[PDB]
Amino acid sequence: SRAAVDRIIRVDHAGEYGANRIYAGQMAVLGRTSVGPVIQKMWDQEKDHLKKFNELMVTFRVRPTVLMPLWNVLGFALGAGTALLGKEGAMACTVAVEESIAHHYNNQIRTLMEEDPEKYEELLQLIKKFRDEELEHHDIGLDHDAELAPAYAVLKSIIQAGCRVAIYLSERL
Amino acid sequence: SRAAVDRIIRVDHAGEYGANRIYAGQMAVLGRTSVGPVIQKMWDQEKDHLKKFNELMVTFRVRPTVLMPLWNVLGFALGAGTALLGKEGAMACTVAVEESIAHHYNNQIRTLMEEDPEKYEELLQLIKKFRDEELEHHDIGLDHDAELAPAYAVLKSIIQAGCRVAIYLSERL
Amino acid sequence: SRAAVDRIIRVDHAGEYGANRIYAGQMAVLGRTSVGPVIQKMWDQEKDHLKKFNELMVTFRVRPTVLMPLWNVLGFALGAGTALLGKEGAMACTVAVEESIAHHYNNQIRTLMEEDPEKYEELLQLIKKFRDEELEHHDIGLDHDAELAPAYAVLKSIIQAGCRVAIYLSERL
Amino acid sequence: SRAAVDRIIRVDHAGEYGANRIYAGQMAVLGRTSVGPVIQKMWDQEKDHLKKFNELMVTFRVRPTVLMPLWNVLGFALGAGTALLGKEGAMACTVAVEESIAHHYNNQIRTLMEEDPEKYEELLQLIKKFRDEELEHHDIGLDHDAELAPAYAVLKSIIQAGCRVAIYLSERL
Amino acid sequence: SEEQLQHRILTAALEFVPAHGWTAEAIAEGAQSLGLGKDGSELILHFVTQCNTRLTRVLEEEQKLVQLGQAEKRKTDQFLRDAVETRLRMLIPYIEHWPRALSILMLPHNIPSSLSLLTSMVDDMWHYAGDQSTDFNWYTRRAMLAAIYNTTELVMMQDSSPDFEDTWRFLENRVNDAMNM
Amino acid sequence: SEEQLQHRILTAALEFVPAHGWTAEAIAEGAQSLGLGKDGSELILHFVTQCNTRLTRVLEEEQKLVQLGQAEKRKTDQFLRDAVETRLRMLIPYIEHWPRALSILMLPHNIPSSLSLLTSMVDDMWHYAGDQSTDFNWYTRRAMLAAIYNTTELVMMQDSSPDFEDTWRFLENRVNDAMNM
Amino acid sequence: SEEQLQHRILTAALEFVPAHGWTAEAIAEGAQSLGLGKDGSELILHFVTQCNTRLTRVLEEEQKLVQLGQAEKRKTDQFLRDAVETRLRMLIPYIEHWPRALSILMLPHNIPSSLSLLTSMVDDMWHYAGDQSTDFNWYTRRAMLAAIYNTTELVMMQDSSPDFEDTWRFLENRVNDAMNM
Amino acid sequence: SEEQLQHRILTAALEFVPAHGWTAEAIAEGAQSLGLGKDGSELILHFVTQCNTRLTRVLEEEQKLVQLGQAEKRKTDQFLRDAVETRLRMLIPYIEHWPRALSILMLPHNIPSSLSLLTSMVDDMWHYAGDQSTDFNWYTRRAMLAAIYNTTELVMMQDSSPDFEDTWRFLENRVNDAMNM
Repeated sequence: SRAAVDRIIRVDHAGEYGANRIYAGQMAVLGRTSVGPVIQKMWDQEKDHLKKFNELMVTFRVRPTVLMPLWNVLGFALGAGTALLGKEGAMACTVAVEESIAHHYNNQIRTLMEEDPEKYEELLQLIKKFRDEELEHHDIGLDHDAELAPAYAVLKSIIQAGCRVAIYLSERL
Repeated sequence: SRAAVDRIIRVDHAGEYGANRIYAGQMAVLGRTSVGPVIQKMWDQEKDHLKKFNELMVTFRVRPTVLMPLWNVLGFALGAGTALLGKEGAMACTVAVEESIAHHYNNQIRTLMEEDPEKYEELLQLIKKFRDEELEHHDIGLDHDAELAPAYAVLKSIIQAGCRVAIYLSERL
Repeated sequence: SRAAVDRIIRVDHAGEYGANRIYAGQMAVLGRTSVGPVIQKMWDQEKDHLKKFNELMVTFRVRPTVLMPLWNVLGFALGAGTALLGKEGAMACTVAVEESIAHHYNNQIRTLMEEDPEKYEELLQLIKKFRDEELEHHDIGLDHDAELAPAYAVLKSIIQAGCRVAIYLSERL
Repeated sequence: SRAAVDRIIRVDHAGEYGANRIYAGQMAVLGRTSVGPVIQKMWDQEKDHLKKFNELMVTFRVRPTVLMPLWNVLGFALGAGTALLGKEGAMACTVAVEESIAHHYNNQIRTLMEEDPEKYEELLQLIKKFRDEELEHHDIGLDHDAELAPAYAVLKSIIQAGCRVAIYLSERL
Repeated sequence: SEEQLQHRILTAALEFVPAHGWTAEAIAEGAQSLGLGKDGSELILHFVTQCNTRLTRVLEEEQKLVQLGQAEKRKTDQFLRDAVETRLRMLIPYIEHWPRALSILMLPHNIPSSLSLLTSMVDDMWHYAGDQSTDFNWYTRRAMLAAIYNTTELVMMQDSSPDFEDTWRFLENRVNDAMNM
Repeated sequence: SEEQLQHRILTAALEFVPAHGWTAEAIAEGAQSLGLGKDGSELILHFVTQCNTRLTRVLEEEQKLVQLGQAEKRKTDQFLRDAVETRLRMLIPYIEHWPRALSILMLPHNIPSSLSLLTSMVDDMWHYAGDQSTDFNWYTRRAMLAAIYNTTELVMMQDSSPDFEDTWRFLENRVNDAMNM
Repeated sequence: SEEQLQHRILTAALEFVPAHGWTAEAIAEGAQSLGLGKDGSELILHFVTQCNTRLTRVLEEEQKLVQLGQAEKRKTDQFLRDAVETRLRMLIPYIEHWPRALSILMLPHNIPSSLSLLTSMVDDMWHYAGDQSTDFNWYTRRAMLAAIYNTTELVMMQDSSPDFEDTWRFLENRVNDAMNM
Repeated sequence: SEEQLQHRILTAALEFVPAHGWTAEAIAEGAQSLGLGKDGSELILHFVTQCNTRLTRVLEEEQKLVQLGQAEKRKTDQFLRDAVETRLRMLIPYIEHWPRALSILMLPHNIPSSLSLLTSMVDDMWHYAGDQSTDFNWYTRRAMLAAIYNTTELVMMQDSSPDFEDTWRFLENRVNDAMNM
């Protein structure tokens, strides 16, 4: 089923590309502060995720999403718009992005197991490893289970909702 | 120019209708708390504004916006969604709505004067009086110039941006 | 897989409903001409198809398409817009509708066989019988293989293209 | 009022650009037939109209429509799609395009006169001259008042309706 | 301006439409009595626009009679049946060529013009019937009356009963079935 | 199994929600009685799904009793009032912490999940009342009952009358005003 | 399945298309040699699909021929000119009736099928030229080659030069002007 | 006029922004010395609007100076680097409080106003650079220059090199890498 694996690879390639643009925007604003090293490590992590999905796109001849120029601008603007609020706004954006990416990885792991674990074994291992890395962030002090302000929890949810819309559009377009 | 006055009356009727639904949603959640009397006064204020614009709709045979059933649900949900966050989330929504309504009143005043102040005498007087009431709120402690949390300022801006989109859609549809 | 059978029943219910509205529009214009009996027999045929799909909607608890009031108006207008051109415009519309309905029946047959012919026994038999009736029309002189004018072949294709868009929208919404 | 002049120049530039693409498509199919010289004269006529509106775009610093790459493809496809039907399909497209362009010229003439004929005198003179040229076509036998087939009159109306949608979109976007 | 004379040209053409139709031949023949496109869209849209203007003058003149006591107020169902019949009786002189005019109005590029004229007509009918809706019932009431008018107009085209008595009976049932919603 | 592990963990956590709330503290404490996110979104959505499944089993059992003669059929207005009250009484043990749970369900990223659960619940209520709608009335009836449920749920949160008698009185007037529409 | 029957019927009909055309007459006449709609869409879409499959095999066989020996890799502009010429030379036996087939492919209800076939063909051409684009250049390159193919196909229909030498000269200038972006 | 009072009040406030910031405290403090919202959006949008107007006058004066032979025309890459540096040097007196002003401009309800001001600025820069695009290159050129300006503005906020020499070096590389596309 090439149509099912192409949709998975295209939307994962688009998600890691948009995450690259968000950390580029955050580094453009908070790059020389005390959270600069933390953002740099986050940005370097997604450069490896995007590099791997580029190889899978070439190997399986997957059509990239037509909305990449849109994610290029919106990702940078969202990353730069936050971190102009401050470090708490930047970290709220980071957690909302990592959780939104890990959320969609879980859905793909579920549907990939229900079809053919033997055939989709190499891809499942990669997605599980990436899904684990989207949640660890303990050596940098970024805990996904932290009591945010009631207003920052709404901001995180709005960002997370927007990423879900982008994920929906990218796997089709 | 009936086409210009009809667009002004239709979008002002829709704005006061949506504000009625927002305070209905807030009263449904925070009606028996200490901010209940404040929300009731706000709700009663917009009932008079909506009553006046109903009379102007009948007098000038203005077509109402086709999106009123949509503003019926979204207004109540936004009002109920806030005030479930708490009193600060409710007041952030209130200020974002009053400022968004007063912002559009100013635009109409500056365009109604440039055409014919003598012809648009009563309409200008009514809009100015309503514009002043959208900003006073001093007897209830609701000051539009107050320091909010950095995240509550973003939430207020997102609500204010959404109201601008609704205003744009209602004067055409 | 109730999600797949509901999608099939909803789009077939919507297609037969729209065909009912088209023949209602044609009967409103050409009901008293010499082609009146032919249109009446076509209209009666789709009343039975729609009656059967109403029973399947009740039995399987299928959500009807939300664009029913839209197909109500567009179907009648398309049927009335043609047959005001004349009898050749009406018959071009009829063939474009019967072929578009039969085309989608074939797609559902080839996807209902690949899953479980034993499970989808009665549904496959009903769809095959209806698809055979969408193409016979020999007792009324309506032959789907007739050399139309080059411009009437374009009009038939435009109508057929529009029905495909409506079929696409109706099975999702 | 540069806002009104910019809309007029942008939508007229887009209309002549789309007409250039349509005759390019027709020449690609019927260029070596007996109607080749007629299509060439039509194509050369719109090259001069487009050249003039390019100069007005540079002079008045008008933003071009963002849909030009879309009109580049749709215009060529529409011109090539017709003239594959035949010479009557090509001429139906030509008349539908010339009438749709001349129709919008008349609307702009009646709005430039109501504002300031003295100020908008040079532009009104050009639009009137172009509007006259969109309707003469007597040296080539192309008469806009000719009894087409009932199906070709519908095809002409569909093309004319589509051009009005493009005109509506281009003056805004 | 020149719009006034073409308005008179179109106005004069209507005297010969029952003999010729809604073509450009009657436009010239109507102008030949004055001494001054071939689709016929402008002639048809002019006739519909002027018939809507005649209707709103008839309705406002009946409103004065009930406000002063010379006439008794009718119920909404009775009022709407009379307004639709009054508007449809303007088509009697041109009843043979009206199906051709309807097809032109139904052409894809004429649809926006025909819809706006029809929307304005049913808006006038509901205003003089006493409608003051500011909610979505504004659209519901006008859409319902637009469908009644269009279906009654189609019945009138193919009606041969004396004085269109089967058309008005059809109109009555449509209005009665709509007031019962 | 694999997914049944968290399902048992989530099921056990509900015994401590009245003391702690819809947070991840009760998720862990519920697991500590069995042995093994932080906002509680997954715990809340699990509870709502289970309550919807309990409701459709209650409606099946009542349907059997009326088709065999052990119970008498109720009118639609009476049936819907009983179905909403039955579903709302499942929130009585958790009545103090439910406003917090509603806040989570109203978060923008949880709205699609909450709407689908609410749509499935009112669809079940209308089915066992004998709806059988295949036109747009399918959407009208379910939207009307969804609004009644949500506004009655808000009244129940701030209600201190004995046995929520003011909530059911509000529900009665809400249903009566809808059957007349 | 019965799909093999129609596939064989459609395959056999292509032997008589140059004598009759893309109508249902050749479908029956082609089937008369085997033993067993009138638009012709199925026959045309089958021929285009099979010609795309033949092109994939030709390009694949040239790829393994260059990875081993007896074949030297050529430039991208040279490769694309050869791939378009190879694909267009499949239309030479049907050159007289192809303008009629293009008209059917351009019908509004056939547009989605024709576009998908054309997109798959230029995707194959760019893959064997070594594209490996994962950004918007994927769409830019394939749109550019699709326009080159379609305009060269139109030039080929009306070309009478020996061995279509004016068509390949047109293709060369097209490709050269596209590599200078 | 009434609006001229706002312009005078906002103009006087800019003298105290480097001491206080883009708040309403400086709006009142600047208004006290000349006359009698708290977000600061009006003050920031006024400053950006006036800085774009100053840039237009500067570019006009350089255009007149080069048409009379008193200055030598330079390349597009050199011209655009000078126009961006000229516009960015207007932020030097307010360099400490500009990150706060950028945050306000990036608020969702201020984005449409900020985009129009930025679009007008790069349109002016390209006009005086000699751009006369009427195709899609109009959007490509202006989007490219808008991206450069915004990224150079962010580098300028966190730059501590003497006379922002590392900001202009960054601007040079961005312009050079863009002229190669």
